[PDB]
Amino acid sequence: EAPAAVVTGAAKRIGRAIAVKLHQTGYRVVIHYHNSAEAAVSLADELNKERSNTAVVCQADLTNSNVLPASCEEIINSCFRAFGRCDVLVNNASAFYPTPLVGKTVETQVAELIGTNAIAPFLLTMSFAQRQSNLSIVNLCDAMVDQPCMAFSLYNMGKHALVGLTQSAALELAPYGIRVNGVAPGVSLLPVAMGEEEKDKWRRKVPLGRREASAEQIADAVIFLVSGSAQYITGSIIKVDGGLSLVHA
Amino acid sequence: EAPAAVVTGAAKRIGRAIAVKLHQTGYRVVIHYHNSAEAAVSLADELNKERSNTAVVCQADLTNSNVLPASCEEIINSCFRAFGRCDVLVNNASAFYPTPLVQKTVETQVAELIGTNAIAPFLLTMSFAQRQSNLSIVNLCDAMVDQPCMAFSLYNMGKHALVGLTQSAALELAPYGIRVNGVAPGVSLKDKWRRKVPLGRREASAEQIADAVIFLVSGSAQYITGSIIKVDGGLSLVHA
Amino acid sequence: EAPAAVVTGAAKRIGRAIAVKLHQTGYRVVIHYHNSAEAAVSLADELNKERSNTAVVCQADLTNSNVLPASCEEIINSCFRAFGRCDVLVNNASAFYPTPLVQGKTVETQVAELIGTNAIAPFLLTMSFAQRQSNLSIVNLCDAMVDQPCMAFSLYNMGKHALVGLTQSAALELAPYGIRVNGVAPGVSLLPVAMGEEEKDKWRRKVPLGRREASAEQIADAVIFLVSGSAQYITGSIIKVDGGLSLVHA
Amino acid sequence: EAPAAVVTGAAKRIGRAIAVKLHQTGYRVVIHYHNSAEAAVSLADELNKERSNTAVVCQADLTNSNVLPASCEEIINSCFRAFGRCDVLVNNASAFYPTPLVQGKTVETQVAELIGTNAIAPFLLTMSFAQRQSNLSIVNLCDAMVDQPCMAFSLYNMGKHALVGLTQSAALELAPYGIRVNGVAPGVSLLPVAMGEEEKDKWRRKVPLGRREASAEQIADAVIFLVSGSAQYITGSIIKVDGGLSLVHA
Ligand SMILES: NC(=O)c1ccc[n+]([C@@H]2O[C@H](COP(=O)([O-])OP(=O)(O)OC[C@H]3O[C@@H](n4cnc5c(N)ncnc54)[C@H](OP(=O)(O)O)[C@@H]3O)[C@@H](O)[C@H]2O)c1
Ligand SMILES: NC(=O)c1ccc[n+]([C@@H]2O[C@H](COP(=O)([O-])OP(=O)(O)OC[C@H]3O[C@@H](n4cnc5c(N)ncnc54)[C@H](OP(=O)(O)O)[C@@H]3O)[C@@H](O)[C@H]2O)c1
Ligand SMILES: NC(=O)c1ccc[n+]([C@@H]2O[C@H](COP(=O)([O-])OP(=O)(O)OC[C@H]3O[C@@H](n4cnc5c(N)ncnc54)[C@H](OP(=O)(O)O)[C@@H]3O)[C@@H](O)[C@H]2O)c1
Ligand SMILES: Nc1nnc(-c2ccc3nn[nH]c3c2)s1
Ligand SMILES: Nc1nnc(-c2ccc3nn[nH]c3c2)s1
Ligand SMILES: Nc1nnc(-c2ccc3nn[nH]c3c2)s1
Repeated sequence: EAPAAVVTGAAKRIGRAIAVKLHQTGYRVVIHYHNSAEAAVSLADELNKERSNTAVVCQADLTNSNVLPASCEEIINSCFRAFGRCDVLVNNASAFYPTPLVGKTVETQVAELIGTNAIAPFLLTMSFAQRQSNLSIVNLCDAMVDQPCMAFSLYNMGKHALVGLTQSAALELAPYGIRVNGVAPGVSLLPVAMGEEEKDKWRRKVPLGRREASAEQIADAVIFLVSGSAQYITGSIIKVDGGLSLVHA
Repeated sequence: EAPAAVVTGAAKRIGRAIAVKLHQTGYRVVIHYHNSAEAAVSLADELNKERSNTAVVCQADLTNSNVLPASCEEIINSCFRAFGRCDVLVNNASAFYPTPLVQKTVETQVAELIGTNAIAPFLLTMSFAQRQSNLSIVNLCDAMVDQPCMAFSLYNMGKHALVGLTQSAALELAPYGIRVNGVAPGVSLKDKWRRKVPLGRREASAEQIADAVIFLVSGSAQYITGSIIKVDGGLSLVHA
Repeated sequence: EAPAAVVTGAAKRIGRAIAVKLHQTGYRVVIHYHNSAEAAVSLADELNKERSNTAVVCQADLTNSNVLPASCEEIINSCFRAFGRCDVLVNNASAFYPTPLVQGKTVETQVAELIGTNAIAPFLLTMSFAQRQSNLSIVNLCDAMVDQPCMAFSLYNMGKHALVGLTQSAALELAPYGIRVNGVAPGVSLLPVAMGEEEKDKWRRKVPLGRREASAEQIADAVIFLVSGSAQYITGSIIKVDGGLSLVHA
Repeated sequence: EAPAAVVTGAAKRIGRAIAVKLHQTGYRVVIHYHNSAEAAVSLADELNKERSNTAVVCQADLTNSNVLPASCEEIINSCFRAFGRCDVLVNNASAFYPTPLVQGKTVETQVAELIGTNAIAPFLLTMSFAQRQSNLSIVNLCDAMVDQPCMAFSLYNMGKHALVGLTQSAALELAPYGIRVNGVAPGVSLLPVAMGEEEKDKWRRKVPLGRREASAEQIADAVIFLVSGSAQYITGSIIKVDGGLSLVHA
């Protein structure tokens, strides 16, 4: 009776806030993770303490390879095994690091940045759709996709590809009652590795409050798109960026 | 106590559905009208029956003229007079009709399709901002702005200007805590069109439009500014 | 036999560069101006010395009013009166100044100038150009920064957005008549005359490609391309000529 | 000293027209091909007949694999070995076929081909071109219909969106080296040879400007503009050459 959702990269940060908020809304959740096993299991525990049998973890590397399609099939399969249905897919997992044009090989960087950000979402969408009410998919896009960070070409290419996926899947899956939309953060939870001075630099550019989005503010937008209040919305990407993308150089 | 909202063109169709849903969310509402007095009063009567003195009407012609600034000032003033505050402005009033390039005087068409659709929103935004917690403005945009209807140049120009207003005002009013966003309908703005809509199994409704407005004004959108949410069932994604 | 073009606001700066380059390409030109009469006649003189009877001036206020349609009709009529044809229209004239939302022109004067020159006059000129009708085209001078606007420039930004709308709508509607409609969108080109060098340099340093503004000739080069036979399948396109400026985040 | 250009997928159709036009403009050219050896060689021979020693061919599969980076480096290197320089890179090669989301080549083969040719190979060639480095520029062949995609072409559409991102990212990053990066976005150009005329006509009828597809030469014309001295302030721009097709509602 309770709908179920898959959230990729849900152990920490934005994915975690999305998983929590979906769960609070009445969803049973698959918490996908890659490396963060301790945090993933700890979240599922917390959620199950609240309503028993409403959260499972599922481990998978979302780097592109010849076995990525089986890994994505497995993620969707894990939701059906635990819950007997899969109503919502949130493509939240992402690799993010510079790849300048001028210790990983370039084909590894391609496999990670294009695999996680675009190919895995595509295969997960395929598996989600094939395995099939208010069905929908939400992709975590990037509000700054047309004003990209310097030396982030592969990342930016993957995020552009994800816009294409959002539009193409919205068109193709509409006759099956599956809506596909995006949420596009500007600056939200900044990278762990980033110094406080660089963090503050980005914070000062944001027109609305000179602060980053909380993870919860991003999840709020995801909640809207999966809700019955968004039933005529497909192929839309909602910026949740405090106006950052509007600010000229 | 309760927040207050101005909705332009609120007597019928989309503006009515927006006024109703804001009222249901707990807003006091100014129902603006130009020609539809009976409809505006009927809505106000319906809302006041639910909760006393929570709905007023306000007449103004939104055509561009030397008196448009005064009229827009009055609309915002009427909210402050009735309710002591003005938290939300919904720029919903719209004129819609073709203006072929190869052939009402043209300058009258300009006054309506640019005046009502873009200049009135600009003047209302100025007045709203001047007279100033979760403050926001929502502009009713058009999902088909980049694939426009044939021979609707002035209309299309006004809706493009309204996008520009949404972004410019989002930037300039952010320091004041005023968020500025848009909702862009499709076919809600006949059977031939519905069959082209990807989510065509669902009928388009004014309430679906209002649902997106309600989100953008809510605390669930407090970091969202300068965004335009398409509510078009995927229509804008469909090639010719 | 030579084709003819109207350039609005052509007395100086980018409009002059466009009129000159069209003239060098073999066009006869209507140099429209509003206040810059000396500069306009002087440019017509230069072009007419190069080839006689190839340039005329035409004075018009492009502020919106109930007579703006007549003024726009007259500009197009001037081209047919001088040259017997009108092949190209370049909507280059523009008012540009701030209009803050929170507070000695009246607001309705600001609307009439910023929306009139930037959008309504281009619409009326387009109407008159089309109705008076080979390689026919219209080029609108747009703004590469239309989605990352200057703070407190709402009316200017609304006008330039409206011009993108006109470009697309007119391309759609006029295509059956063989009239192409395209746009050229500068980022920073010739900085305002009233701007001091220090402020100019702040803008210059933002530009990835060479940390300098576009020359007027660089803008004109893109106009020349769009009116040329090398752009015969291009309509409804807006070419940024911005040195990468619009790609730079805050 | 004549400048040099690499054109990928240059044996036929659009890439061929681009190679021809660049050669006519005075470029020496590397004609890259995958399967079309006879056509590539016939083009090189025709070009060398016009001016000896101005065209070479270079075979490479541009499908993504662990050897793709080496292949792309070899394509750029072949330009330097043949001509001593490489001024222009045109990323034209493309795979195009449907990949339905709901139910041959395996899906990972489809990924390697559609994403490899359309996006990753352009990225690797851009890296190699830049690492090797006056009017240097790259032109990527994009798709004017990228936001109104064909039904069931998700991977193709993803690859073309990725290419827009590459165009913008590389424009920003390479601007300090004086390398401009732009795109040309056809709508309907040369249709498949086997596609029935009745099917070709369904697409032709949708084009506002002339109810016809672009010739390969019309696409090449925009490429020539972008690499020319007339575009030296243009970077990060994508020119639609689509006859207004992308402006047409459903
Ligand atoms: N934060 C921002 O400011 C911002 C801005 C724009 C867009 N976004 C987008 O919003 C989403 C969430 O942002 P975020 O900052 O929360 O993301 P994040 O913490 O950088 O990454 C989210 C998760 O992705 C997973 N991941 C990384 N590489 C992976 C791989 N090869 N296979 C499988 N999973 C992998 C990680 O899982 P494990 O920890 O389990 O290994 C990680 O916890 C992302 O899609 C991001 O691109 C965020
Ligand atoms: N320069 C830049 O950096 C830049 C950046 C983005 C976009 N653009 C666009 O490119 C185009 C040319 O730029 P620019 O700097 O050369 O323009 P500009 O010098 O600011 O203005 C060009 C001409 O517009 C005419 N004009 C102004 N108000 C008018 C009115 N009410 N009626 C009739 N004509 C009027 C003036 O003619 P008179 O002198 O005869 O009175 C003026 O010479 C404009 O459309 C502009 O918006 C320029
Ligand atoms: N034609 C149109 O209407 C249209 C519309 C939108 C966009 N475009 C874009 O414009 C560009 C040119 O269009 P087109 O129709 O002329 O292209 P096309 O003929 O479909 O393909 C161009 C060449 O790409 C090469 N190619 C394909 N797969 C390859 C692989 N795995 N490795 C290496 N090379 C490969 C082929 O080379 P070989 O023959 O040597 O094997 C082919 O001749 C393309 O990027 C296309 O996407 C075209
Ligand atoms: N401007 C930005 N600074 N950090 C960003 C960021 C941080 C974490 C991310 N995870 N995925 N993508 C991310 C972008 S975007
Ligand atoms: N960023 C910019 N700095 N100056 C700009 C400018 C200069 C002259 C203009 N005339 N019309 N519009 C203009 C914008 S845009
Ligand atoms: N609408 C379109 N019809 N055919 C198209 C087409 C034809 C050949 C291509 N090669 N790459 N991409 C292509 C698109 S696009």
